[PDB]
Amino acid sequence: LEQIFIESNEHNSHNQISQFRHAVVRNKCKHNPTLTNLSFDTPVYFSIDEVVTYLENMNNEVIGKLAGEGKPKLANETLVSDRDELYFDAVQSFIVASQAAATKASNGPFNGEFDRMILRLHTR
Amino acid sequence: LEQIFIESNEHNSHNQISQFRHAVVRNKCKHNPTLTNLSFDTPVYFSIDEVVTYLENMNNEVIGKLAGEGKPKLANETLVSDRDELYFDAVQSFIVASQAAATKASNGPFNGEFDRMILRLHTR
Repeated sequence: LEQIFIESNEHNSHNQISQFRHAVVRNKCKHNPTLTNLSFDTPVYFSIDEVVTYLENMNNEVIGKLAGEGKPKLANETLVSDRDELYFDAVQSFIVASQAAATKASNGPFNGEFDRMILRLHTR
Repeated sequence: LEQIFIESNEHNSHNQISQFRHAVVRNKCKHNPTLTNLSFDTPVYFSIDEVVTYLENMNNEVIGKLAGEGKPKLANETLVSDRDELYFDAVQSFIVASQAAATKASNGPFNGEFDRMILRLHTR
């Protein structure tokens, strides 16, 4: 599975491999918790599209730098505890980050670093 | 690359090749930062003059031994975040050593061992 989807010829993969494994391994649990101690390899139902949404939307996430706002900020100034609750479901739109204090925000850790992943994945 | 440039078989191979490869990675990283995990083999654009200059600076390079100053003994005593950013512009002339703490400076183990290679490369 890792092989077909994901190639490391560019060798920029470390973080994407990590969060990939994170997204997949997470996906399974929601479908049922009756099984326990699940892992990456264990085959139980999971979707590839729902996942690939996660890369796109998490790429360009913005988190508040405002005191007491250490959470992804939405276009309507909303904050979310876990990205998967909505990021998996659908892409989200976030305010642009700015240096000024009035608009003090930080981009997601991966903003602008793995869009290519999705481009190649879809050509696949 | 080894065949053309280095000729370790001639003499004193271990350190020559070691520091050579170290230098090549160090000079490669700077040029192209978009990718990661850039091994020695991987093909990327990289300039060789910079390599020779950086390589000469070592034998030229004089390090400050001041307490809390594990960095070069710069005549103007400037502080640089990265060793390499100072070397790429040109070859620097760090103040010569003296026993006195005010003028104190230090050599290195590699300094004075690469006498022949600078000329051999600059010629080839």
